[PDB]
Amino acid sequence: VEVLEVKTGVDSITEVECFLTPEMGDPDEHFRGFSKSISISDTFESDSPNRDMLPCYSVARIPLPNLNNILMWEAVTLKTEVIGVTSLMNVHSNGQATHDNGAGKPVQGTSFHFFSVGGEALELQGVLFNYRTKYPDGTIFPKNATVQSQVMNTEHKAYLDKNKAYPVECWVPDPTRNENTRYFGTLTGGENVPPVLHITNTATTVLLDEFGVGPLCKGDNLYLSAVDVCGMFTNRSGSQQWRGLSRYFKVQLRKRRVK
Amino acid sequence: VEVLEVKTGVDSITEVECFLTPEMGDPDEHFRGFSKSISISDTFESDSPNRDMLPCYSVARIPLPNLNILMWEAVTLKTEVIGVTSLMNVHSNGQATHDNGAGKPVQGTSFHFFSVGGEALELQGVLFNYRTKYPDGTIFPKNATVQSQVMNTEHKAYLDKNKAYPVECWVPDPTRNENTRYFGTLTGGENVPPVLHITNTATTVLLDEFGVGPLCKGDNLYLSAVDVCGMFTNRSGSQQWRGLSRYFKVQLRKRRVK
Amino acid sequence: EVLEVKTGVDSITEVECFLTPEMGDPDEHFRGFSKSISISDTFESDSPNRDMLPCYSVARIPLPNLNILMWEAVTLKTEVIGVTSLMNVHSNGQATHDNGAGKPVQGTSFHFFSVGGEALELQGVLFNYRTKYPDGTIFPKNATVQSQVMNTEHKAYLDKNKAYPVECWVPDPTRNENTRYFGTLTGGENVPPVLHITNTATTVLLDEFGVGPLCKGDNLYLSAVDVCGMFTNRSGSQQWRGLSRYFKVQLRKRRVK
Amino acid sequence: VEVLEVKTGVDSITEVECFLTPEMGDPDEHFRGFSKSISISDTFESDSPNRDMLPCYSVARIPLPNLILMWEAVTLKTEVIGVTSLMNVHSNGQATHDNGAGKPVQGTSFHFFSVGGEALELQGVLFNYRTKYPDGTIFPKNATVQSQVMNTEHKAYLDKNKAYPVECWVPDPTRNENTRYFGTLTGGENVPPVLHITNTATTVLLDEFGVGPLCKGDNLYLSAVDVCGMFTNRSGSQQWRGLSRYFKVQLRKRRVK
Amino acid sequence: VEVLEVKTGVDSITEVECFLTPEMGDPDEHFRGFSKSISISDTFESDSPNRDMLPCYSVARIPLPNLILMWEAVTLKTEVIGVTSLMNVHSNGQATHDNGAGKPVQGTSFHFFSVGGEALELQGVLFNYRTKYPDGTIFPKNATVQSQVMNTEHKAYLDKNKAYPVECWVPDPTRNENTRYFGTLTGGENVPPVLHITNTATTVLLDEFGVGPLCKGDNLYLSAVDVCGMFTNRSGSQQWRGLSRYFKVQLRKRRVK
Repeated sequence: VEVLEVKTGVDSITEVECFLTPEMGDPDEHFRGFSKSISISDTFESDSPNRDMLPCYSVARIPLPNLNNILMWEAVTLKTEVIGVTSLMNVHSNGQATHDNGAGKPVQGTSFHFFSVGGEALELQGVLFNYRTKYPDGTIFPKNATVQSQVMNTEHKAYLDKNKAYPVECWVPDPTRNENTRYFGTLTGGENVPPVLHITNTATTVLLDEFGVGPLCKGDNLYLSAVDVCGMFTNRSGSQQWRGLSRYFKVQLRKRRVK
Repeated sequence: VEVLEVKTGVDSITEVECFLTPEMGDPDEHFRGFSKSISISDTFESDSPNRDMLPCYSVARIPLPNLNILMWEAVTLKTEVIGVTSLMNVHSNGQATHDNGAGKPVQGTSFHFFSVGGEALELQGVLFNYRTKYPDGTIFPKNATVQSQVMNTEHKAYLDKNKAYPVECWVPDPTRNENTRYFGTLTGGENVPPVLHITNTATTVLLDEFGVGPLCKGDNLYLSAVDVCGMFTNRSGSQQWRGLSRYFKVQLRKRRVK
Repeated sequence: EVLEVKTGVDSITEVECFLTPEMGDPDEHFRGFSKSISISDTFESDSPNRDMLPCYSVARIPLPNLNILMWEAVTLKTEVIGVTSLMNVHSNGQATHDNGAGKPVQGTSFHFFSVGGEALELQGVLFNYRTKYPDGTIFPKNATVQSQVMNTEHKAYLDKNKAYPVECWVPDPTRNENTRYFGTLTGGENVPPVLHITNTATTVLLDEFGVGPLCKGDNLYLSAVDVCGMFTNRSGSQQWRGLSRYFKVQLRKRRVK
Repeated sequence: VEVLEVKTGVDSITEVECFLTPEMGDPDEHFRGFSKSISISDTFESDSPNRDMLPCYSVARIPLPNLILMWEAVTLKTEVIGVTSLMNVHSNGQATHDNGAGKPVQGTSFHFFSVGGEALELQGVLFNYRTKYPDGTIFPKNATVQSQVMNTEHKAYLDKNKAYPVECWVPDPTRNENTRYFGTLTGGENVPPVLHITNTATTVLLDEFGVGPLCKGDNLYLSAVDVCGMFTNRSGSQQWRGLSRYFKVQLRKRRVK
Repeated sequence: VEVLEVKTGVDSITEVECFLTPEMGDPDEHFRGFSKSISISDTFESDSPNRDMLPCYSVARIPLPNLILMWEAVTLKTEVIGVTSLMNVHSNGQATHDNGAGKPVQGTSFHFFSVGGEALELQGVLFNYRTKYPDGTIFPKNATVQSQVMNTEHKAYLDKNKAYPVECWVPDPTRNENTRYFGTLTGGENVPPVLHITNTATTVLLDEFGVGPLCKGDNLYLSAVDVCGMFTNRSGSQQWRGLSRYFKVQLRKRRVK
């Protein structure tokens, strides 16, 4: 694809606005946004997490107005934020008291906040904490794992092309690919790390590369992907569940001619 | 409305200055700025917080000079938390940090938030637990379902009343608020330290990317805030939210519109 | 009405000084420290002694007499003096663990400074409106429950040393048009002091119109608080510890009408 | 060398893209990316770490297209690969508390990378000069008590994998004119990993004269360490855990005399 | 001095490169880089630290090429040497918990460096004015309770090694016109070392008038402190641990009258 001029005129711009809901495991009918309580295997080789205990990447494929000269929608800017940050102030709902007579412990600990915008599915590379982990039916996970999968095994390539499927802990954006995607993520690990969640409607991320070209939407589809694992909630027994929140996306696109 | 030129001349600018007081729950006649002590439900299903245990959003609607088309446009903001040093009172019925030590200071989960707009802040509801029974006297997401724990688009509201909209149920709606600028930070965790900066030298510009600030419908400016600074721990170990007031200074100019 | 700056040889001057901390100074050996902190039994009975309450520091500095011209404060260099003294972990401290070094100064801090052409203006806010503030301090009078959040009756000028308790008063953001102030409260029992020193950092005091504080009566007002945290002695008792603050201010002559 | 002009044209640029795997010790066939559990010596004189307990620097020598012209390294994109793997808190980890999840990888980390036109030059510094380093490693020789602060005899080249222990060696600041290096040690038992990923960030490798590393013999040297912290198993024993690092380097042809 | 033009020509610039070793106390022949174990007095009045328990400021006077012209210091590159040595958590440390690795160096740190055309000027500030400083050290004399906040009698030059204890001296902000200094005290028993290394970072030493330190008698003065934290041994006892600092300074010839 040789990239040519941007179209102008009223017809030449469009906006996508939506929310991606978290997929933390959803153990039952009352626990949307939460994982199952975390259990710990007694050996590496017996690590067999249930599906409902594994957060997954979220993805939405958004159809854009049909275009076909070959024109493609080009993603130019992003506004994004985590929705519902203040819900983490509920420290009165079956939580483990911080001390005698104290309030409930807030959600805290290991977090992963991630978003991407691309003109095609996010491309993934698998990396495993423990190559002998047995991933459950209904998830899509690195196959033919070997001990090298604990550091780098280039066989583990995938596309984030399905919801509730790709577990967060197995997969990262592939930096050898993703030419047509812009991705951003932070892992903050550690049992006691505080969530620090900023909101504002005044911040924009520009999606143009160094040559002034943003993601180009193949087949007139925009791909949005997210993970917002905020930490763990600790119930009165001490059991811990991951808690996630939804992410808002607003993307501005323009028409671009290509050869 | 088409946005045309800014009016100039001495008559063409005005300033609003005020303080919004915090609404932390105010459990009795002596506890302004504090919530009731926090209690924990025995199960998720039985979460039923009392009103006086729930911090709410603060809002003030400020009448501007009558323009009876011109609209007042909010251009700049200075803001800070007022009374930050009060949190140095570590001698007032606090739980000692250790034997013979001073009282524990206010610390833990905080939410610091402010907005300036030409109409009421628009809110979206998100619930930690959709089975929480919110108390009479509050305005809370209705017809809550399990989807309310992540996103239920039925939960829309306007921040149009004080002591009413609990902080934990509501956030600014990012799908709306075109005529408001909002900023907030949640810092979660029971041992988080307050970090509170004050200065009269810092200004926030409210203009969007097109150079246009919030336009004040009906000559009213809307200021909203939350400043939950953390929790105070009493000698018994019981904990209450503590909030502080927020100062706002907004400069406005007259803008012609069609 | 602010007009042009005067230029020429004698059109500039500088002020340099240090402000010592006023942490309560419980006896002849404890300058820079408060008394050990005691905790009241109830809210209603909170009654801190004077020597347990850090206060704001202030110095009024006379400038070369211009007797209209006024001295205009343009730049500030400032820093906390004696930061390395906090490495004394061997002087009657509480050991951090068995056989360990003494606990360093840490926990709640307030670092504040201002430069103005008149006294810093203060607004009172009380943690607990029923606190009985001690004789010898200047504190919010006629306190009500509203004083816990905002009572606009509580206005004062920082016009006296060893007098205005830090915990009762803050700069009044509705006033202070002729002062530039800066402060950070870092709360929490275990926060680490982070104290930077350098002679290479300058703060410009000019407002958005290019005008700095104008010194009424040819006096410059400098104010400070540097409560660095608490020192924990062997017994567990805790005292606030403060340090002095250096100020260097450059001023120029400005004509006004 | 006198550095002259950059060549232009489609033929004048090339790219290198690769990953460097971590070398943490790899104690057996199941533990690639981990060290052996850490044991503590009973005295300074008995410090005798086994080879599989010692993380080492990673290095790749990347041959470039044969070319006086030299390849000049201009830009770098880099990131840690597999950051989300640290969310496995269900695999034989010590619980945070009764009934809790497993502890994540945390504690002391070192994240380091360099790009150069020749091997990274190293200076040896020892925590304890009486440490006996194991066979199969390359370590400072003829160590003396001065090796604990600076012994200029301890000079080496990062010229072999799985060989140079992280704890014994640092980039030599007195050399390395033809390399750009970047590192952060974050020490402490409980420090959290903070790992950022993005494909939108570039580091420029040019010095203040506009010249990047020049690749002698048409070789590019990439080096890394990414000790992320320690994993604690159910027994309490701790192992270093490392992750791979991605490098993408753009190079241009430069004439030199 | 009136400062006139900079000389040009290849002969007009010179470079100084060196390292300053830390002086942490060096309690015996195996503990270079460490202090003596830290002990704690029973009272403020009985604080009497051993010489070998007191870290001191490091200084080097560097003769420059003989030169009215003066060498002007223009830029500095600096970094702490040996940061990875703190990854030795296997040498007689105290285990973080049962079966765990040794605690890393952590706790109170002071990182400081200065470049000047004359000795660094010091001001004394004492945590406890009754501290008895040991023979062999140069300390604030005639101390009074005011010495705990500011006593202007305590002036000195950093003109000798292994002499000026860190805890009782700071740079004098009222002087040091011909020096640039930078430092950070990070206090608290659990603070994590955060130590960055790179050969790509330069500090410019020029003041607001474009004038760097001017080297009187063709001598450049470099000063440093890098107390990284404390090492905790098996018994729980703690020693300060320091590291060396690299300096590279570029200078140019400046004419003066």
